[PDB]
Amino acid sequence: GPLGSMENFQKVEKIGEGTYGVVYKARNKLTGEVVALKKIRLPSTAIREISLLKELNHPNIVKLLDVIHTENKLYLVFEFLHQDLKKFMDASALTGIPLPLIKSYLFQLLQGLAFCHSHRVLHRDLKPQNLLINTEGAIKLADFGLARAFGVVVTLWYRAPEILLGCKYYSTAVDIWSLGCIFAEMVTRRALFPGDSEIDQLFRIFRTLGTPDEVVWPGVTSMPDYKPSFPKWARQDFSKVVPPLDEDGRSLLSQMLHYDPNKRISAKAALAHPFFQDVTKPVPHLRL
Ligand SMILES: CCS(=O)(=O)N1CCC(NC(=O)c2[nH]ncc2NC(=O)c2c(F)ccc(C3CCOCC3)c2F)CC1
Repeated sequence: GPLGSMENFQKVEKIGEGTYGVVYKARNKLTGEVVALKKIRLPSTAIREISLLKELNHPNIVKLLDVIHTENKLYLVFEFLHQDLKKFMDASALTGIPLPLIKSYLFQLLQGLAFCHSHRVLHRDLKPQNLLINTEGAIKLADFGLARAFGVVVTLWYRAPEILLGCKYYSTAVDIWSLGCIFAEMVTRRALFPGDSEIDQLFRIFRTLGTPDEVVWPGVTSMPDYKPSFPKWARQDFSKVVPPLDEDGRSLLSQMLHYDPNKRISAKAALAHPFFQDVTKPVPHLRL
């Protein structure tokens, strides 16, 4: 659209770029605020979707402050946070993130998800780099994926099996799956399912959880991309998958990784799991 609408913002650094667009750190020249700017290069559905997201205000969701259309670009102004979970896990890789902080982050993300999901809002794209942390121990959901993307990276590792099997109308359960994969990664300091193609992702899931069938996932053999020629792997023990997670955490993770989206635990039920009886909010050691 029109010109000059972004002149109030001074870009201070390009944080990254990719399939999502470009992310900048910026300063409002008139108010002095430090914000993140997302730039999308150039849709009625997306306007409605983005408008609803601006109304979703929750401690564990990165606040979307403004939406500005200028030239061939759409800019989204977000509250700034200084670090993502990927960098924090890398920085913690020698010692591990202490379990109380893992549990705090997992709890808070389930709160954010239960809130989104109660509004029928899906994130769709959860991974460590979509999770931002601050010095006060908060963690926040960032860069929600829309039902219809728009605009002119091995983002497979956290994708739910129903997406890989061609489900067109998937559910909030896909976010619970992704968060389970992130939970396991925080505990073990390795990606749970580090696939490098859609089929390698699916087959890594199958080799660990067992090839799904109609007993554990009714309807699976009818899904658009299921092939009867899928190899039949046996399931392994969770004691092998995420050691040394205690049995409360293994139990919760098992429910987050159910094949059947009808059986996979909801964010709301997950908040009640006994793993969270002793949840606290620790302060992370954050180097900025
Ligand atoms: C070594 C890097 S860092 O750990 O030091 N760090 C320093 C700077 C930090 N802050 C922010 O980006 C930030 N603050 N408020 C909002 C916000 N971003 C976003 O809201 C955001 C976006 F609009 C589009 C795409 C992505 C991800 C980009 C990566 O791919 C997955 C999607 C986003 F996050 C994050 C990382």
